[PDB]
Amino acid sequence: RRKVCYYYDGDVGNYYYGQGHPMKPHRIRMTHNLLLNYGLYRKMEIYRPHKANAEEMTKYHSDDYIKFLRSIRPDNMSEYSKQMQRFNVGEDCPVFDGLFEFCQLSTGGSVASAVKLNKQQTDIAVNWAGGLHHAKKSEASGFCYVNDIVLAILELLKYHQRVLYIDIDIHHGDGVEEAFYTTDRVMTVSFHKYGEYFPGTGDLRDIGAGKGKYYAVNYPLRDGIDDESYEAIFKPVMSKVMEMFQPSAVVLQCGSDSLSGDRLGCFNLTIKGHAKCVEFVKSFNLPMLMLGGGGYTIRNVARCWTYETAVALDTEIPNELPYNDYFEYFGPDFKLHISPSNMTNQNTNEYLEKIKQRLFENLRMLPHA
Amino acid sequence: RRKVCYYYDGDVGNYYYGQGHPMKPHRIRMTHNLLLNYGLYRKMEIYRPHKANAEEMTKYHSDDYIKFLRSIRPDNMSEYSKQMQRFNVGEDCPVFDGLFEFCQLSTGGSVASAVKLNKQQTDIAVNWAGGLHHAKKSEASGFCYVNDIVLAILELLKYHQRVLYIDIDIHHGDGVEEAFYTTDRVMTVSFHKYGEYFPGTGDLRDIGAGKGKYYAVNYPLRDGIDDESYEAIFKPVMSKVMEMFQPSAVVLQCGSDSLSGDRLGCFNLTIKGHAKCVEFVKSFNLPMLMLGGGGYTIRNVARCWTYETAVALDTEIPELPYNDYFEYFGPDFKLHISPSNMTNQNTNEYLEKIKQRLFENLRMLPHA
Amino acid sequence: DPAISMDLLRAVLQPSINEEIQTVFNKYMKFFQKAALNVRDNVGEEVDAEQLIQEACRSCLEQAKLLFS
Amino acid sequence: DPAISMDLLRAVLQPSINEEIQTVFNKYMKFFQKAALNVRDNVGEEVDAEQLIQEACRSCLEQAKLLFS
Amino acid sequence: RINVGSRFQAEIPLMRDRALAAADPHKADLVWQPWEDLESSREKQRQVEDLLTAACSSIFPGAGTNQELALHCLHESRGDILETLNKLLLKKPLRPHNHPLATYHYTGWKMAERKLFNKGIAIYKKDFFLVQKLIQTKTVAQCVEFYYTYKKQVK
Amino acid sequence: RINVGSRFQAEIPLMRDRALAAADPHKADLVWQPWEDLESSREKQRQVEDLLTAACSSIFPGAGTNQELALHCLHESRGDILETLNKLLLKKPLRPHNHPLATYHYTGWKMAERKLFNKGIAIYKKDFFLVQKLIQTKTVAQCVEFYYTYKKQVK
Ligand SMILES: O=P(O)(O)O[C@H]1[C@H](OP(=O)(O)O)[C@@H](OP(=O)(O)O)[C@H](OP(=O)(O)O)[C@@H](OP(=O)(O)O)[C@H]1OP(=O)(O)O
Ligand SMILES: O=P(O)(O)O[C@H]1[C@H](OP(=O)(O)O)[C@@H](OP(=O)(O)O)[C@H](OP(=O)(O)O)[C@@H](OP(=O)(O)O)[C@H]1OP(=O)(O)O
Ligand SMILES: [K+]
Ligand SMILES: [K+]
Ligand SMILES: [K+]
Ligand SMILES: [K+]
Ligand SMILES: [Zn+2]
Ligand SMILES: [Zn+2]
Repeated sequence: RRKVCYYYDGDVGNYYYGQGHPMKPHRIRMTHNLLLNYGLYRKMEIYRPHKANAEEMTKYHSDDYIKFLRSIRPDNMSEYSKQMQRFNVGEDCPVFDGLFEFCQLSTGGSVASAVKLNKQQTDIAVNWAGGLHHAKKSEASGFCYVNDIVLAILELLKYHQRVLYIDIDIHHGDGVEEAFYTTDRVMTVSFHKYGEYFPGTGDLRDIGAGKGKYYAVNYPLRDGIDDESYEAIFKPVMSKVMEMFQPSAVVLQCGSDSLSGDRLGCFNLTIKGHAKCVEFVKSFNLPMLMLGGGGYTIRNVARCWTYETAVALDTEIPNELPYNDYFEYFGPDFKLHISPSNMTNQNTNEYLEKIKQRLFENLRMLPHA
Repeated sequence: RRKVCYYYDGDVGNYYYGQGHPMKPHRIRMTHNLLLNYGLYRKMEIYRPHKANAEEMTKYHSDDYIKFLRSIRPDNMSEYSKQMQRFNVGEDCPVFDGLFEFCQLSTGGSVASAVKLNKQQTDIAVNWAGGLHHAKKSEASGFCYVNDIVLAILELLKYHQRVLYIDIDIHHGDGVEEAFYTTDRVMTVSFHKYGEYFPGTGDLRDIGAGKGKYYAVNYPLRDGIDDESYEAIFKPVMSKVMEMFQPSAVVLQCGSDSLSGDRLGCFNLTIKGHAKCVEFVKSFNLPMLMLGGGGYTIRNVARCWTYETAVALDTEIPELPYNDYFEYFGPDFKLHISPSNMTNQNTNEYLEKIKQRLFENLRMLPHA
Repeated sequence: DPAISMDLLRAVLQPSINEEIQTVFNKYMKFFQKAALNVRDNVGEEVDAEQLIQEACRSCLEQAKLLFS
Repeated sequence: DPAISMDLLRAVLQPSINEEIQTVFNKYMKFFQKAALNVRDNVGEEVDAEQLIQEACRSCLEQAKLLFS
Repeated sequence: RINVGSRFQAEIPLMRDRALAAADPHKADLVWQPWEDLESSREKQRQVEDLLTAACSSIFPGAGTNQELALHCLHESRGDILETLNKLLLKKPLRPHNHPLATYHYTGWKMAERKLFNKGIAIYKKDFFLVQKLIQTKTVAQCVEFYYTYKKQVK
Repeated sequence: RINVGSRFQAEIPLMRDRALAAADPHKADLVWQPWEDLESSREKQRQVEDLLTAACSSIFPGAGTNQELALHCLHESRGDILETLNKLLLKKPLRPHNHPLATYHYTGWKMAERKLFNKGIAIYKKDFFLVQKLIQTKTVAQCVEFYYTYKKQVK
């Protein structure tokens, strides 16, 4: 059967950003205990990621932006007031001790998982630590600092024929779109909230340029999407894509902020719905690369990723929880699977057929016979 | 401590003499089981005796008397009627199959025990199979056929300075007396019933001849002797004897027919009384040789010999374990027993008679 | 509980010790085999021979408890 | 009661097997000795180190009976 | 929106690169391996579960350590159970293993320093810099670890 | 009374005869030896008693054999217990031991020959010669052995 690889380090859980900030990377720690407590450790490889050096960082960002990260300290926060506003560092990207060292691990994690796929002896890998895509060349943005997803992809591009990227995250993956906007071998799909939402882009016309037309797709949506509503739009396109795009490598960003009970999100998803997606992708039997990303309800996040981790093994794991340290945090139900909120779907059936009726034959413009 | 040797064979228990005869050598078999069941096997050597040949038999008896034993059979009993009466073979010595083979073992037993004492590396030996003394050169007598006791002694005489013989048996040891009647190095003591009793001898004047005066002693008695009555006559003489005779080897014929409940005997003895004797003899620490002999109440016989066997080890033995012959041991099923109600018929003056007479008679002998 | 933690250690070491125990009885099983046959031969066929062997083996371990009483 | 013969067959053999059993547990006693102290380190001193060792060693024998049940 | 200068940095992709001397002898360090030749036969799977909760019992702590200390050690043998107890019984497994370094990586106390917590946090309540300043031995990383563990001690 | 001719036969006694090449390499055959270095310490004495009654139980008979068959065999080893069970488990201990001969010495049947007993003894009652005559395979020695053993069968 299919061999699987998983990555984790322990020092991530101690980092802290600042007062009232929603992102808190302690979430990754709780997930790691669940994989072991459920006995899934028998069926996967664990790896320790080492620190990422400035070498691979310079491959996308400037070497002077990096030297600023070494010279900053929270006690000397005042001297660099002009530069701090210049690079968007502030309320959405506060400064704290060990800020760089936090990103060294998330960068090292996905870049490491890149290679064992380049080794071309296995299909599946996972890293819930990464999934940071909002970063740019000379500025942080949207709580992210480094666009490590691209840095991991560059190792894949050297070896792999065509790489399909996906972004289920309720936030739009604008950063990744910027780097593959005029190249055909990379397709960039992204399902996201649109209309008064960060980063405020992702319209239908965001299509490409030069030869890049019909190679960087979007499919925006509004709040209240149901698990069953998701079904009528994900499956039909993908089946149309595989003979069309002819992929050789998938990169599935499992942005779990799209689940119910979110501080930020306003979707109507559960664990079964988002996990229903991956069973269809696994059906195609191709090299995958799962990643995490956003997520600010720490309680339901680990419930989702632990399930998706088992599904890559096509193994069942029953409903319920064993003795562990973080047991009480798992709601008053103490059950893995959950229920949604009471929100209905606000998207009309005609609103579904819009891009569907329009875009499927638009793709038929491409060459194939 | 003192090492001990014991002898036994198993084929003796199958022999049978004839109708209504009192001697039945199955008695030896029951004794053998008791030594093992009591755990005494840990403390002694067992030996198998082999068949005794005519060689050592010819050393005392005639070689033609022996050839008659080979030619006799119960089916051809009639042809030898003249010879049978001539050698006293008859009502008191019936004929039966395996008659010679029975004596081969009893002869082989004591003659074998003779040697390990001649080896001069141990003191004590036992053979309850022997103890036949009434036999003569050319005739059986008193239920016995071979005087194996003498045949065993001849090996001892070659090696041992002086041999003291004793005969507690209610029958008198006339056969042994006949062979040591004019020699000083062998003393022959014998306590026995006297007055209308087989063999009808054993008076006071039976003393010796030539130099043999005061070297073949007797001390006859009458019925009803008690265990305590025995005490006043056995101990005092022996203490007087040891410095006088200077023995080097004892031969204690433990004739157990002297016990109560006997078909023949009329004594008033128990197991403790006859066993009280040997503790005094063991006190002297000298080479011993215990033998059996008479006995026709098979029930009490094994109770006596098993006790005396333990006393040579100066060991205590307490009642009976599980065994095959358990039910034969009376309704009490207890080792020790009680006597009959008979009193002593011997007067205190009757005790002092030989005592007042004989102790200074012995002082005639040379010592200073 | 203190005694429970020892019992969780017990489950770890049971198969290793149980293997050596099975090696021990195999040396002495030969005495048990003929013993069960002859008893059934003398008493009668009705007695199940193999059950008797199992009964004695469990009894042998009961007395070994005295080492650590 | 044919099993009486078997109980006496056992008494002949029990003192011999108890030599080999003592040899076995001596191998694993190194696991128990320092471990029991560490239990008495995290908990108070009131518990006797020797008693728990005697408790589990008897407990191990009971489970081995399944092979010969 | 679409900044041409911040697009990419000359990725130079080939998409075949057959045997380009693949990287990661160091970026990823294997610390756990399956074994299913003897173990996973629905006969010995439970044998490891009884071991697992055995660690979460009356045995030594290193810093507060229920089971995670033991799982990294089983990979050391790759097929055994009892060999771990040899080194687990040892005085420390933390000290004699310095090259692997995982012994310190798992989880990442005095009454005096604990006294300064209720004196430290219960006054200023949102400082997070005087917290490490007045408790000098501990870092803000360590000082945060007790906050998540303290949540059970109320109930 | 005192027959001079039947007194003695030239005993020729010396009473010293120091080392006259002592006899009995054959008249007496040792079949049992103490052992008190390890056995008799009030610790292993009972060990032999449990063996003893073990023979008197559900084990093979040779001719009807409770315990005596086993004691002569322990002397064969002189210090052991288990070595006897090796040869006791053997098909016969009677046959393969022919030089020692003790196997036949311990104790010394068909329904047909048993039928002739009640037909033999119950008529003539005091013959003891027709007893062996009409039961030809058995001797008068063997025919007497059943008489003592039969006494229990009434009660
Ligand atoms: O008061 P509750 O209803 O139990 O909710 C609180 C609260 O969340 P909300 O403010 O969204 O209600 C906390 O937020 P702050 O009070 O810190 O602003 C949050 O803390 P974080 O936002 O820092 O996660 C905490 O979560 P936790 O318990 O994980 O610290 C969470 O409590 P619950 O998790 O029990 O809902
Ligand atoms: O009838 P019991 O009370 O059982 O006693 C008899 C009886 O002995 P008593 O006559 O002294 O009572 C026999 O004697 P007789 O009938 O032959 O005169 C005797 O036979 P022996 O005298 O020939 O020995 C026989 O003994 P055994 O059974 O050994 O033949 C013995 O029976 P117990 O031995 O059972 O007492
Ligand atoms: K998206
Ligand atoms: K593109
Ligand atoms: K006499
Ligand atoms: K004389
Ligand atoms: Zn997101
Ligand atoms: Zn007599």
